[PDB]
Amino acid sequence: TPLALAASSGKIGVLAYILQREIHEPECRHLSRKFTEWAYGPVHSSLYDLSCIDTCEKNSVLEVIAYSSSETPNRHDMLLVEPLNRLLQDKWDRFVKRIFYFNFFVYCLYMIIFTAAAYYRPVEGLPPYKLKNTVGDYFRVTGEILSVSGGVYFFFRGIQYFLQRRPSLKSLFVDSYSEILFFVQSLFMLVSVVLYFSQRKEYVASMVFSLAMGWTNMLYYTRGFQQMGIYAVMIEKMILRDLCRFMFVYLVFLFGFSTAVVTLIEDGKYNSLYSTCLELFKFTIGMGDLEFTENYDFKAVFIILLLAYVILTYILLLNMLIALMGETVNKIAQESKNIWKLQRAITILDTEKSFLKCMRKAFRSGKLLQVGFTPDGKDDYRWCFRVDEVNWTT
Amino acid sequence: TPLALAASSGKIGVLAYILQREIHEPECRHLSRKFTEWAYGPVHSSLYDLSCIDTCEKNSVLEVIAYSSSETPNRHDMLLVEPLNRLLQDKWDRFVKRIFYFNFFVYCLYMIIFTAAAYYRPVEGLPPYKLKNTVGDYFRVTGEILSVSGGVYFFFRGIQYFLQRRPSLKSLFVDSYSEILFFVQSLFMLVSVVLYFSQRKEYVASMVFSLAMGWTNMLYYTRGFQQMGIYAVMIEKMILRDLCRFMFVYLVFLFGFSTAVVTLIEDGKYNSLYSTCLELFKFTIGMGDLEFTENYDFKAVFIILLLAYVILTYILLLNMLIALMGETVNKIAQESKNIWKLQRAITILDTEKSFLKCMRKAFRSGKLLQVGFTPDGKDDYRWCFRVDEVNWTT
Amino acid sequence: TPLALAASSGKIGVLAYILQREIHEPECRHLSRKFTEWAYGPVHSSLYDLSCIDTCEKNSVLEVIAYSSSETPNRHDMLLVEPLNRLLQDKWDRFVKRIFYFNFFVYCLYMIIFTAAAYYRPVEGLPPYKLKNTVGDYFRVTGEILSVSGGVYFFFRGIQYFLQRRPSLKSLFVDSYSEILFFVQSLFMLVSVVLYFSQRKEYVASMVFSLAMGWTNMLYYTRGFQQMGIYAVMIEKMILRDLCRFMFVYLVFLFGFSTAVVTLIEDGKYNSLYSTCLELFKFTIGMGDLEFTENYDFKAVFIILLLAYVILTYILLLNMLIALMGETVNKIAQESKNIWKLQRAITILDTEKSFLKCMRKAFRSGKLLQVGFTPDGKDDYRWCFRVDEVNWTT
Amino acid sequence: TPLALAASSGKIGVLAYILQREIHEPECRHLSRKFTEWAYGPVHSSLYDLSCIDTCEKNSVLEVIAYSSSETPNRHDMLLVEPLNRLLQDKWDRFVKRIFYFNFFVYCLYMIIFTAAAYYRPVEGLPPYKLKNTVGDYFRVTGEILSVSGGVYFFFRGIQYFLQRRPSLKSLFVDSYSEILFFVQSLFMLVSVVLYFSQRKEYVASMVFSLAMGWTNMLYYTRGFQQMGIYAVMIEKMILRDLCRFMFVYLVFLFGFSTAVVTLIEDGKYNSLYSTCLELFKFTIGMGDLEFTENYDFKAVFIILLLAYVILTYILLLNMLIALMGETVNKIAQESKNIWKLQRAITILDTEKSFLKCMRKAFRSGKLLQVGFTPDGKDDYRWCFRVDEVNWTT
Ligand SMILES: Oc1cc2c(cc1O)CN(C(=S)NCCc1ccc(Cl)cc1)CCC2
Ligand SMILES: Oc1cc2c(cc1O)CN(C(=S)NCCc1ccc(Cl)cc1)CCC2
Ligand SMILES: Oc1cc2c(cc1O)CN(C(=S)NCCc1ccc(Cl)cc1)CCC2
Ligand SMILES: Oc1cc2c(cc1O)CN(C(=S)NCCc1ccc(Cl)cc1)CCC2
Repeated sequence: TPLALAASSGKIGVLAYILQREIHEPECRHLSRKFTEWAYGPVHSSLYDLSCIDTCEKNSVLEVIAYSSSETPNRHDMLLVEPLNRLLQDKWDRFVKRIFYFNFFVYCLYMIIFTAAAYYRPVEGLPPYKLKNTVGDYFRVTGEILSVSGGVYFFFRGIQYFLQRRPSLKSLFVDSYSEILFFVQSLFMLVSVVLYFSQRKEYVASMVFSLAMGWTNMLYYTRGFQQMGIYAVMIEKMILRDLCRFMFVYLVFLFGFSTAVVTLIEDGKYNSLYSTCLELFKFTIGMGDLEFTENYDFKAVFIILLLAYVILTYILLLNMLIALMGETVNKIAQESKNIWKLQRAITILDTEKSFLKCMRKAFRSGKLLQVGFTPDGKDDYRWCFRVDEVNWTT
Repeated sequence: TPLALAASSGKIGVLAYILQREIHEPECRHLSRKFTEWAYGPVHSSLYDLSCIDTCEKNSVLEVIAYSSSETPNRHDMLLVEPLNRLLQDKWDRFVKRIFYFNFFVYCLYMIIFTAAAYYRPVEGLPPYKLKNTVGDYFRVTGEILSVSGGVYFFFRGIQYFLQRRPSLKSLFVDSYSEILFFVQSLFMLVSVVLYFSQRKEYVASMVFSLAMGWTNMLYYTRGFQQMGIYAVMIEKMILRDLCRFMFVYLVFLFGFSTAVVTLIEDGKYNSLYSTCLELFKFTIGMGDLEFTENYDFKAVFIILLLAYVILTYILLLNMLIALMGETVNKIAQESKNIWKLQRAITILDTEKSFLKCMRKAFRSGKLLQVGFTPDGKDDYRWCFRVDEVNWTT
Repeated sequence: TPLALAASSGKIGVLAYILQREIHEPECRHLSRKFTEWAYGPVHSSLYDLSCIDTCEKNSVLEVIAYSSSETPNRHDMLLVEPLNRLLQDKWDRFVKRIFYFNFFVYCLYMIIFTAAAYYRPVEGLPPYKLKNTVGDYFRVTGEILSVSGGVYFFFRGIQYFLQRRPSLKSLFVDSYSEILFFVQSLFMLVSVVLYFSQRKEYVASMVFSLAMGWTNMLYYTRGFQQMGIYAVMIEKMILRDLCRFMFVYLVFLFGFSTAVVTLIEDGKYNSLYSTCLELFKFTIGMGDLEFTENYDFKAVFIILLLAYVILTYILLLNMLIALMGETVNKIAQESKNIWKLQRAITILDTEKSFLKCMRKAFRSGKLLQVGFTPDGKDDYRWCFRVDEVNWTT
Repeated sequence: TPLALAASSGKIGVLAYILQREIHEPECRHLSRKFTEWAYGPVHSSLYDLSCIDTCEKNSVLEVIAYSSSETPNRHDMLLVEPLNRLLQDKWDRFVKRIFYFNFFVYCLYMIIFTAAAYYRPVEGLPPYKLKNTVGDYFRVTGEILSVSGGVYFFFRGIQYFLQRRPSLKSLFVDSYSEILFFVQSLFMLVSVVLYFSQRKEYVASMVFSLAMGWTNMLYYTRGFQQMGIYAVMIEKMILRDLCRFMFVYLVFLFGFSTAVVTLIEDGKYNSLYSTCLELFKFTIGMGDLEFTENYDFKAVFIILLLAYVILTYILLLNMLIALMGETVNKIAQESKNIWKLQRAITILDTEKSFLKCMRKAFRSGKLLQVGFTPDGKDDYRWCFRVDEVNWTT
């Protein structure tokens, strides 16, 4: 539809025109959208014809705005249009805020079990392990199999995500970040299961990365808290901007001076590349040692290089990072609030695709009528209107 | 009154209309408020009818503006209105600046005694302790009983605060912060008295938290110094904003990677959760050790996790904190000055509720007359006016 | 020409007038520049007479704008003029982006060879060294002679740069920075060759500085990536501004308090100037020790000086640096983007001076005609036009 | 004069009116100030009657503007007025820039001698010391007596400064900061001489503070370099603002938690107040140890206090400092440039009070005439004009 094409392109005012058109005329009130049926004292209650929600149409409007390729003009502004911008706010505060707190209650109990199942792993060699008859490790084995079940669940739900939309590996990390991470978490969980029954001890590597990834995915549920949520968006957008560009520059100076200080070292402990690449990394933390070796010639060469390193990377790049974060904070400061708004909207749509077997609340704010007039006949039983309200504005 | 209701709602211009109305008309100069009785050369001296100060009315205006729920429109701007905004400035520089410096002189001597009484506590077991006949520890015992007396005084004064206003546990930490802290300080002081006579050595835990809390409550008296005071407001508003949101994100990455590095550790010293949760906390300070253990398998897994931790939390979150403080400084930069202004106003009102037995200075800047005309008769002895002054403005 | 003189002075609107003049008139369309030959529906295709590119004229326009002394009015804005500003964009995306990625592929393989040739240097004394008959060190000797060849190549190319332009030692470090560094890198490489055959072991000092300089010159190729490139310009402009001014102030406080703490030290390890000038430098990193010696008198004097040092330089200058970077970031934030644009332009011009033996692509976007009218006769075969395009603008 | 009273009050436009008045009229060109005697093509050369420089009048204008109490309206803007603002620029670039570089060349050689005289002090007890007949320590004794001579010179020049102006102990540290420091440096130098002949070894305390103070006074000569000079003004204004207010807040939390952690410590090394007040100070540097003692009860109490300390002062105050510096940088960013301008002006005036015995250059840019007309008679030999020049402005 040209409605959906105005959305799927991102033409912003056109969509404001369509969703709010007004006509008090015979054979044309059936052409109008915004039905100001209660124009009482200053609150202007209005009703909206609502072919936009996904329960109405197939390939409907909100799924179009939410699932876009993020190369559109302003996808983060088309949710601000007055019929939609309270329809989600209704659906959240009425319906999905209950079930969203539920999953975050489940997922917090998923990680605590997966924590304690890993914290009390057995130390003896050769996996897998015969469960002892003591009543303690039955909790371990139940804790083990519960935690694998989450790795199963996030595996299919990661797939049946991607088996729908197919973001084609360029929109994948671009917009659908932190949906990859739940898949990658589950992916490490299954490789840990594979090696646990293929008897090799290296499963616990895969268990560990599945666990550190898992706790950091508890930042996902900071959406649904607009204080925390907009904050966590900035943490995403600083990683995808100030780590691909910062850590290239830092690794040049690191791996540059780390190489120049190897070849100066004649022999001894730090004569490998790796063991001195830590020792120059410790300067960045704040544990750098200036006299961390002596087995070389030309001490003046050695301490010019450390001082050329520490000046360039500790007091100059790491302070340049704090600047360029702060200069890029103010730009993101309003745009990230928009990205929060859209991420809640995806969670709202994702649950109606989930909670479809109980779809009595799938409609929003009216299904009866607001028209009562059509050129083809009666219109007092259709157009499934949404009751709204308004302010004074004198 | 509609005057008080304009204040208690926070309607800002309405209150500017009421406190400054002007009428030079028969039967209506008794209806006017602002009496420009000396409209001389450019300084325009004026007198104000003053039913606003608390000595005039019951449930009067300044107590309404000060004790609000902070969900009002602009409580921090209704003190800027010209009759009030110099009336407090008069009351401070005339009356309460003397007594405010007194209490801060007392409280500084309260803490020094409570310091030295704790610094010279006896080391021998089994509290309480028989006072030796040497003349030294009589100063200790007097120092002990003086310091408990402050714990008594701040206990009732914390209660008889709350027994008046009842901020109902939501406005409590919101606006009446740093009045809780004096109550919590005294609360730890009394539990320390309880355990000191119930013979258990754990009283000194309660003494210590009563002491660290006590010295940090010496920031309370930075109000009354507009240099220091506005500064200390920013320290409050960054804690109540950038610690509930920062320390959630930090504790995720901490307790995430702290768990992932436990289960990698096979056995030894750091195989507990707590002992490695310090070792990852030391990276935040600047004392983090990269090779702080060796008793594991898969060294590459271990040092990916530290490097994934240090990149994410030491060079990225802790620099993001400095950004988001600075982006939120400029917003607070003017608003905190308003919050300082209102906190002085509460201290001004709180002392007239205290120093009521000597209430000769409880009136402000005139009680005689400025009207001399009323429709009901004479008006040359009432309306308790406040003498003001003005500038040129050509 | 007055065209070139408008460029070489930096008069900005004059150059916009010349490169875009329009005339539809007999005996005067041969005087016009901008030939709007396809004024179709909203895209306005236009053709440009193009005496500006260096293949047309000797001492031509882009070489004038690029090779300026940087004391001009806005050299970083004269490349924004519509004929040029897409002509380079054409030449990059058509021609030189291929060869620029090639050299950065070569130079990355140059450094890896020069890395491994240094990483596996022999430890035995008395250079030079007889190559063993084992097949391993033939890779070393080939790696050695390949790496010297780069030192030869960057030596002449550094000279035949300077043998052209002669920036006269004031414009040298000012604008032609990071062209010096490739010369200085090669310069250390040759001194390393000299000492390697003059049998003294101090060649490896010169090898090392040639190597740390070499990896940091891999930041040169961040131009050609507008994300990374504008970022790396800021790293240049903060060094040439906030190191000549910061490190003077820091070295005053360093060498001040380092001297005042020597003379307090009576005898022992740290009684030299250098050994305590490190110990006060360690405070800047985060490894400063407050009790790092005891062999003095007047401990209170010693720890006042450290605390006077640490207050003044660790919590006050190093936080002042982060401020004054960030206050100077916003000023540079747009200007550095312009300096990136001009640095790409120099690389574009530098390759046509290089790739001249294959100059079939040396022309840009047309050589045939756009005029077809002249007062002296025919004009349908000259003026070597550049086909452009445009937008709608209603 | 009303001219001087317009300056000494700081009325800014009035002074612009007086110094630039124009009259082409009989009996009134002798009343005019700005004589536009060469109104040629676009450069408008002009001459100025110049009763403003101190060689003309007693209690003259520049000494009034420079020596103000800094409670004036805009003392940092009255030097921007067109006759003055190039007159100092003339006097600097013609006359005093030569002698200013001289003193900074002397003072740099003063400190190097005073450095080496202290660096090679004798270690043997009981001052003073018999000079050995070896030729080495004659350089020491000459170095000693040269360095005392600077302590003599800065003593009187510090006094005969103050014996003129008498800033009355409130304007002293306010505006005449870094003139105190040269007096305090010399003051420590003389006390070091006193104790060196009163045979007590504690002179070297006074020598040391005289030396660390001395090198940091080499920041004084950063005026005269407008790059470095404006930078060094910011270092002054951040100390006098963000140390009286920061270090109060920090010392509360320091001395608060340092006391609360003493009384928890039962006995041992750190059971003194001072020895643990360092250990909590080390957290601010980056060398804080969390397990720095064990001799207590209630470990959980001990590490809550460190973590309550480190959260509050290391990641929260020290990041709040970087914010509030940067928010106060932008405000100072233009005002400090004005304070630089005025500090050069004081140095210009201070040398004519010094170099008065050679006062042939004490006049500025003309003494002959520009009037040639007066109501009382001839005016072709007075009013000591200053030749200026101008720009085009079409
Ligand atoms: O919306 C989201 C935000 C965030 C996350 C997830 C969201 O859905 C978590 N996150 C994480 S875990 N970054 C780190 C990845 C990582 C972890 C461990 C290893 Cl060993 C290697 C790499 C990054 C940003 C915060
Ligand atoms: O207006 C006020 C401002 C301030 C305060 C009081 C005011 O009235 C003091 N303050 C403190 S003490 N924060 C820390 C609380 C704390 C202390 C110790 C422990 Cl072991 C646990 C928690 C926070 C902010 C500064
Ligand atoms: O455009 C460019 C940017 C950059 C560079 C080159 C460019 O062409 C590299 N660079 C370097 S290497 N700075 C350090 C110099 C240095 C290195 C080692 C020693 Cl021992 C002494 C001095 C500085 C800035 C980054
Ligand atoms: O215009 C000027 C600027 C500056 C200065 C002098 C100027 O004339 C030097 N300065 C110094 S030395 N601050 C520190 C004082 C100090 C030193 C040592 C001890 Cl042990 C105790 C106190 C502060 C600011 C920089």
